[PDB]
Amino acid sequence: PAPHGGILQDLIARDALKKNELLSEAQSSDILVWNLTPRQLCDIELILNGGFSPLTGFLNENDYSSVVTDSRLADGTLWTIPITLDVDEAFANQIKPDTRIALFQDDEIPIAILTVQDVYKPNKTIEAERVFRGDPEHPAISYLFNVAGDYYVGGSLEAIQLPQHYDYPGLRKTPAQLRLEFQSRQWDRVVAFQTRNPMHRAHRELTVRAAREANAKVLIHPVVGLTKPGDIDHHTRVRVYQEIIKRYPNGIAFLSLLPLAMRMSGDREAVWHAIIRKNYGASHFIVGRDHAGPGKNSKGVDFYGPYDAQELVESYKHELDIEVVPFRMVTYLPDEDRYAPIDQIDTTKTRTLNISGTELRRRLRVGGEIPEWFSYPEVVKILRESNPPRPKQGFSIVLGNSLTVSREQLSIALLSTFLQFGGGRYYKIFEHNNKTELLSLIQDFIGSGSGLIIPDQWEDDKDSVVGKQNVYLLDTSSSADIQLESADEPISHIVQKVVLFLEDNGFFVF
Amino acid sequence: PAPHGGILQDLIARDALKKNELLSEAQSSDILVWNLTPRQLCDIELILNGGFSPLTGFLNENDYSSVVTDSRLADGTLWTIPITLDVDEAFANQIKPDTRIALFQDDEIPIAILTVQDVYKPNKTIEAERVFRGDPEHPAISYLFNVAGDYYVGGSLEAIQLPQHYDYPGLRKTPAQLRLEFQSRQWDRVVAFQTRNPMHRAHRELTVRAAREANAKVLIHPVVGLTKPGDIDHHTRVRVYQEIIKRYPNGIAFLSLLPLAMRMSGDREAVWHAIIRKNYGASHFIVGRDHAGPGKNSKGVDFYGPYDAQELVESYKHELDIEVVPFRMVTYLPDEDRYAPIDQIDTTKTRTLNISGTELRRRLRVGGEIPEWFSYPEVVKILRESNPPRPKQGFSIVLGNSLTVSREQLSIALLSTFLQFGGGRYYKIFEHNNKTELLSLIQDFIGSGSGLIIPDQWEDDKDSVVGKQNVYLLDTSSSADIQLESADEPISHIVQKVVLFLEDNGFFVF
Ligand SMILES: [Ca+2]
Ligand SMILES: [Ca+2]
Ligand SMILES: [Ca+2]
Ligand SMILES: [Ca+2]
Ligand SMILES: [Ca+2]
Ligand SMILES: [Ca+2]
Ligand SMILES: [Mg+2]
Ligand SMILES: [Mg+2]
Ligand code: NA
Ligand code: NA
Ligand code: NA
Ligand code: NA
Repeated sequence: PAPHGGILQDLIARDALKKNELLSEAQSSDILVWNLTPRQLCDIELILNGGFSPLTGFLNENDYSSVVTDSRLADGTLWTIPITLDVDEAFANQIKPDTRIALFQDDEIPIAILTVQDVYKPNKTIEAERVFRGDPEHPAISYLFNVAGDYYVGGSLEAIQLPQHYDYPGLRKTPAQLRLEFQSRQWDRVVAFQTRNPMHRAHRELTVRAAREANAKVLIHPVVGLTKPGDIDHHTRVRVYQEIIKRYPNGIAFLSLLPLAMRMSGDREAVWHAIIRKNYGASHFIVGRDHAGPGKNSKGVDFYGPYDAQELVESYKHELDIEVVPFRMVTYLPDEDRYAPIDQIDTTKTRTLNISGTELRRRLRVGGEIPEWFSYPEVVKILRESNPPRPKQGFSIVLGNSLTVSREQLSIALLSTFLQFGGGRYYKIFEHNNKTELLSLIQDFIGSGSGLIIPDQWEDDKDSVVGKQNVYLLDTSSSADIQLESADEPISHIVQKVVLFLEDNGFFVF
Repeated sequence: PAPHGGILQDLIARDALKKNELLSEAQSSDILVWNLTPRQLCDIELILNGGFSPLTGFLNENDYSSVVTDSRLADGTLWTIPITLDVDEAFANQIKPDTRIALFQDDEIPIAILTVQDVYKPNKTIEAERVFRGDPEHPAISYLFNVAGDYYVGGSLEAIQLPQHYDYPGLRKTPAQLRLEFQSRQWDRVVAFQTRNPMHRAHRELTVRAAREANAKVLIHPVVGLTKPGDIDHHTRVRVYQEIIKRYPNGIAFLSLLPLAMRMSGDREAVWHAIIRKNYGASHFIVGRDHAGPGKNSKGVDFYGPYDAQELVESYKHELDIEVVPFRMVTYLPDEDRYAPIDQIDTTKTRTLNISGTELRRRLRVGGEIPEWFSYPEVVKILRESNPPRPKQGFSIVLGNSLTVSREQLSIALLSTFLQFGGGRYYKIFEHNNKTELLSLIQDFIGSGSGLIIPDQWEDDKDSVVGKQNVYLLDTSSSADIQLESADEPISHIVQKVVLFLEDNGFFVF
């Protein structure tokens, strides 16, 4: 269909003949420079390549206010997520309307020149409530208060280049490029599938069925910009998508990566997704159950209703100009060796099988079997490599402050003891001396599968520097992961406590 | 580099705004229509998409003569293979200069309108000698005399559409499209690999080494138009290329199919290939040993010298504008578990392993093991599926004219006997009654793995309708494949002769 607003705002194309000129200006000594943050880089790529058509810059207060309260740009164009350039006061103060500033990536690569229209301090309390529903635990609200700048700079953009990416050069198609890929294949009906997770057998099945019903080709369009905290890394996911696209009938599907920064904003995000896929050339779009939903908060309540997304999108159906295809999740029928829509089974007493996210996680943690009816083996293999089981995981044992036994001797005893076991894990007594440059390497060694023996705790104000995954405290305190009977417990008894704790937790298998 | 002659003659693009107009003219009742032959469709696709730049039509006698004797178009542009529209006298007679004719595909799809410049009867004796070296057994000479029309029609072309292909819509990139694929990846150095065969480990290794040495990305550019008689079908080959492109380091290679009709014209063809790859956007090209060579003739003499191609291309190096990369075929070193250039091994007593085409064919025929050091198992699997071993091959037993025993009873006895054996082969007593519509199905049943029992021979002037592969004559004549001791040999003795012949040839395994 036609881009949202009618014209694809591909600014790279629009400004092609101004590239040298804009680059020189961006590099002039007198121009103010703002280094884009990771989320701003995702957003600016989508504005610059027309993925956010009709947007041609970051929203000034006029459009922003209208999006916050009315889900529309000031001119009435449907638009549910505010895209703004958030900066701190020190920068906002040296800015005024008409000022032209250079926007860089990594303080080295000029990306665009922004012509300032306005500078404002938005009420982040109202934004959180009106756009993200108010729950302080909502990923977007957490970001909005703890990470985002307090000042928004509205303005028009002129393109120099899209944010630099060295991985997957072939798969990161812009809207113009994707439309040409579809055109060269004579594809005029394409149904897009959104995802920020690995794809299992059920997803392959549901997308092929969607294609069959809409008489459309398939576009697997995963998000590789920012997704939900804790999600599988995009490199692992892309490997999974590259593997699964090979399981579709030849010529039915195309894989392209979307550098979007999701807000995990449920229904409003679903509408935003529909618009973006339309800009990218899709004729149809699948809106999932709890689409773009961040789950439940700490008290167990849903941030969004499971069908809020499908209902909001349905309310705007007459002006979206992209067909939404009903979501028919499928499940496996052992006795029939096939998959069927969950809305069509049971009631007649029919056996079904499924593996939840929690169960999948468990199996990967213990190195357990994962059935081919659930996920293609080549996909499972990829997931195991990126998320190895306990016998292959790294860890750290921290000698707590309470210890009065020799820390040097206890560290040496632990190292010598661990070196007896087979397995191939690399071990090291690691002294950080409370230095950030050393503390930040702890998770790097753990991520490499190594076992670190840390002779002393770091100061509390350094905690934030060390991730807590697989880090265990050996101490007398009740908070200790491995509790000592006493501060001067004999070294040989301490060693045994540690070895048995590690075995009980799967790090050692005998 | 720049297209040959300086401008990409993409006629589809040039004539975009004349499509409706040309289509209507092509469909007018008064215009003369020529239905393109399979080779002409390969050639016209390359002219129309700019693959044959600077050509914009089929060569008139002026350019043709110059190509035949001087390897150049009349204006001096290097061009070694004549591309002409060959027709029969009946058609050539109703043609004259300035006449506009419609060129169709399958007598139904309008492809282009040709404005006639001239009509001529070339001396096919001189063409065969000057362009293809004169050997009546040269694939091109055989085609030139037995298939090609005796009259050539020179003229300029206006495009309606490229020849229709329903398979591999995604991989058949035109020169303009391929250049855009390279541009979107920022690839400015690309080395192209020509092939009309399956690719084994050695080819993957040689292309990656070429890429390393030329600091270029890899373009696997196989021919899928017309190749050498007897070659593996392009569907099987494309499956092999799709499988092997996955064995290159991520982001190093691109697969695109070339709808070229090779002439198997060695050195001249190698030069033509260099020009075509340049038109398609490649910066480098690999010229093989006996590149595009059809092998040896019946007397065992080479149609071309093994280095004639590399030498002819080297002679034109200063005007080709595409770098030719030296061909370094590799071989496997068992004791070192690696591949090395054959020009760098031995002399120092080094063990090497290789599997020739004859040996590979043998192994596929008997169902023998094919080592992973030679070819990736997934590739081997594809080749076995397309070329199944004897126990899975079809066949026909023809009851010869000499037989005086009951043909009905002997056919029934053979069928009942064959049905005892396991295996899954389907059997049928097949009466053709000398009808072409039935005779032409014999190889279709054999190709499906079936065993046919044919009660009588067809007339000699129908032989050409039935392929000879796996068709066996049971008769008293010395020419019989299964020789009868006498015309009235007892049915049970005949049955045993046939069963044992089939077992000896691998069709039955007990
Ligand atoms: Ca703040
Ligand atoms: Ca719920
Ligand atoms: Ca004590
Ligand atoms: Ca003739
Ligand atoms: Ca030779
Ligand atoms: Ca007799
Ligand atoms: Mg980018
Ligand atoms: Mg075609
Ligand atoms: Na820097
Ligand atoms: Na709700
Ligand atoms: Na017809
Ligand atoms: Na020679």
